[PDB]
Parts: sequence; C-alpha cells; structure tokens
Amino acid sequence: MLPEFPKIAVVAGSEAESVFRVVDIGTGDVVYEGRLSDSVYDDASGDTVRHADFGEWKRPGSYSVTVGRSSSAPFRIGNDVYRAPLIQAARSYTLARAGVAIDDPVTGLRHDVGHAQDKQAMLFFEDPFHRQGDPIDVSGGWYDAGDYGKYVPTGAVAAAQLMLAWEMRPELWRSLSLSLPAGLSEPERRAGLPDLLVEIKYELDWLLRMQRPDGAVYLKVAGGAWPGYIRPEEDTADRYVFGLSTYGTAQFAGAAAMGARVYAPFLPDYARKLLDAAIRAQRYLEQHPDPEFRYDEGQNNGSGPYEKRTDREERFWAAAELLRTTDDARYDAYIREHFSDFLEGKTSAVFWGNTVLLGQWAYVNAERADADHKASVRASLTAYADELVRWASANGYRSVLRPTDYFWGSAREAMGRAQALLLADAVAPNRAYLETALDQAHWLFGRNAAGTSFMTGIGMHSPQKPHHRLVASTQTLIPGLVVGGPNAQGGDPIMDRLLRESDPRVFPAKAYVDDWEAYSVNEPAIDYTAPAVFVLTRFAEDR
Repeated sequence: MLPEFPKIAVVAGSEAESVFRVVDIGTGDVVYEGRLSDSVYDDASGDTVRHADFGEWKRPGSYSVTVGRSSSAPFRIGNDVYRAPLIQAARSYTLARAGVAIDDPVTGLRHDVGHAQDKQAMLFFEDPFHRQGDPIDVSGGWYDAGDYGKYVPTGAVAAAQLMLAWEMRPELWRSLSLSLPAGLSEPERRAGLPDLLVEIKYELDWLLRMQRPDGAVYLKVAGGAWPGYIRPEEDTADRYVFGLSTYGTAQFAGAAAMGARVYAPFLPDYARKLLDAAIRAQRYLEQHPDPEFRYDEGQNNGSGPYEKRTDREERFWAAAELLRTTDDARYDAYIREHFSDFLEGKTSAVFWGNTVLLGQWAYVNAERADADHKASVRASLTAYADELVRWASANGYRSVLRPTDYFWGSAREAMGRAQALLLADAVAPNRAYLETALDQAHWLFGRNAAGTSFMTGIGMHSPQKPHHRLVASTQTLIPGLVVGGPNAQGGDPIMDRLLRESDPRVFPAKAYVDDWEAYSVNEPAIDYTAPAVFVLTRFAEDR
C-alpha cells in the first residue's frame, strides 16, 4: 500500500464483528482502531463483505489487520511498494524473447536458442510476393503467451501499451534497469537506449518483418501443431507464416506510428523506418477499404485464431496515431469522414479486438486534431471513467468488473479499465480516477474473491502452475506475468468440468483454478501483462 492513498482491507464474512485493529508487527502496538463498515452482498462472488478503512494511517512499515479471532497476513505501507512488481512485469518480456538463448541470473531461467527456424518460416499460402512454402525471415519478437506462437494483433497492442507507459513517465524509465541478460540487444545497449525501449524494440523489429511490400501485414507465426510442455529449443518443427488481416495491418500502423514518435529522440533512422512502414500500411488500408481476414484451412491447428472480421476501431487508431505523430491534418479529415462516431463516444478498454481507446488517446494528444472534436473525445473518456468509478465505488471488492465481465481475460480487462481511468485522469484530473485505478492493482495482487494474485510472483497466493511451456519445462518461477483471470464461460477441460459439476454453481468471480491445463483462466499473455505495466508505472516510486 502507498502512504498517501486509500487503505481498505476487504473482509469476507466476519459479519458479527464491529471493530478492527491495525497492528505494527515490529512493536506489536495498535496504530489504528476503527469500526468496520456494514456487510454488503457481492453479486459476482457470493461473498458478504465489509471494509476496514485505515487510510488516514500513513506511517511506512509492516502491519497486520486484526478482526475478532483472526489477523491478516502482513502487508507493507511504503512509497516504494510497486517498483519491484513493475520491474518484474516489464522484464518478463525479455524472458519471452524468441530467437535467442536466455541465461538469466535473476530468475534462473535458462534455455538455448528457440525458434531460429523463424528466419525461414514458410508462407502458408500463395500471395503476390511469395509462392506457397517460400521462406520469410520473421525471426525474433516475443512468444505470445504460454505457447511459442507470435501474433501481430497482441504484439502490436502490447508494444503500444508499453510505449504509452514510457510516455507517461519517461524519466522513471530512463533510470530503471531491467537487468537484461548477457548477449541481448548489444547495439541498442551500447547506444544507451533505456532498457524498456530496448525491450519494446525487439518486438517492433519483429512486427516490421511481418509487413509485405504493398504495406499489408500477415497475422501470425506458428507451427502446424501445438507443442507439449517443452523448452523452446526442443520445438524444432517447421514454422509457418499464417493469415493476412486489415485489422492487424491497422494495429501494426498504430504501433509503428507510435514507435516513430517514441524512438525519434534516440534513433533517427529507426524512427523514420517505423514511420514509413506505418504509412505504407495506412496506404494499403486506404486503397483496400473493406475488412479482410484471410483464413486458410489448418492455420489454427497449432496456434490461436485471433479472428476479427471487422476493423473500424483499428483503422481509427492507425489514422489517429499517424495524425499525432506526423501533424499532417489530412489524417484529421480522414478520421472525421470515416470515424466520427469514435470522436463522439464508444470508449471501451483496450484489447486486441478493440483499439478504439488507443485511437481516442492519440487523437486528444494530437496537435493538429480539431479542437472541438478533441473536446468531444475527452468527454467520451470521462463518461467511461465516471461509469467505472460508479461501479467500483459500490462494489465490495472495489472492482471495476461486473458479474457479466468474468469471461476470458477478465484480469486483463480489470487492468485495461484501470488504464482507461488513468488516461481520463490525464485529460481531466480527478482523484477518484487515480484511486479507482489503484484499486484494480490491489485487486490484481489478491484483494479479490478468488483469494489469489493473478500476477505471478506477487501475493500470499499467486499462480504457481501457469499454463506456460517455459515455466513448466524449466520449473522456474517467472514473476510479473498476468494470467487470464476468472472466467465463468469455460474453455479448457479443467474449468469445463468444474463449472458443469459444481452444485451450487461456481460464482463467476471464483471461476479460477491454478492448474497447468486450466488455460481459460491460468495462462499468461503479453497483452495481459501490458496494461498492468502501464498502471503500475503511475504508482511506482522514481528512485
């Protein structure tokens, strides 16, 4: 917990108690005694919960909350408390790199070069630039999740969210070491690039390799079958380039246009390479206005589908990010002609299937965007943020999730909503936005009905058996990874059995188990961790 922010312990049950005591563990002295709030039933969990509010106690230290016969696990009040998880989450991307050997003394993660054969991955179909089966260098980038596939939509959206974390607090990140393992990114490190930007560039370099000469971008790199729980160097099967999509082409353009701005102070040639690539993608999109999602039979036999057959929110982001980076007012005209609805509303949390908020954020920060339309976008952001505050303020776990939000990726959604609250705070400062965003980090780290952190390596309870082939094959804890979170819709054989056999039925906020095969709730992904990095950036102490 931070000294200057709200402090509530959430207690499920304990209906009969009326007071609580905050005890300094080092002295045994009570530093704060108060009355518990009234018990209130929580629809998503089935829990009856109340609060111990001790926000006025601000002294750093280690404490426990006593209620009746029980005392909480120790917790910290301190200014420094979110720096370590931020660092862990950010450097988890390094440990997810494809195409390199890793020997990390921090975690002990060690593996030989994985997927070197991505340097000659075979195109799964014929296109105007390559025969079916022709090799393409699509090496590098990050493994997506617990598998070894590499997918443009989540790679672009994750890279963009990490770049927005950079832009939120560049001076924090300039002095933040990710303890990059030996041999990695040696030219970038010799050049003094901040470690976060070194890591993001590994993914941008790969995204650039997924673009064809006409500007369009392929969908993903993977094999024809899912590997077992094996080290990446053991996954020697042929690799393929699959798919072609307009929404992924637009997401690439958004990420590359953002990277052009972010990298320009450091690497003028690389920044211009990114911008030219972004504009080639945008020009492909302007010349091919209809959505496309290419599907060849078999392309999902060994990798996730990431299918979206419309693309408006992503085309909007591409154009708005280009507007922000280039200051070319022709992009404002284009946006106003085709995407006026996104200038007047429809804010929703960022994820790979809807980047409208990345576009809205670019637009409101664009010097050459129309002023009245920037005002409209700010109001869309604050209306959405106000709704999140209303929900969370009345929720016993101070959660921005409703019972119907417990589907695949709920933990991402909590942190994406927290991200939206912080973007709203940037355009229209409001302490409630900042506090509610921080409440979602409290939730993520275990203040929730499932009684577990959804970030590895953090919390009294955390995921120990994430559906993750590197963790499983090396039996090595990688901290800072965010798993999907509770999901009442099923999707893997463990959760499917739990949900169908349970009587009474599982409450949605508890639809979670820590098991290797529970991949509908317990698989980490780069686009789950990315909004958590963004949110923690705001609350990490600088030095």
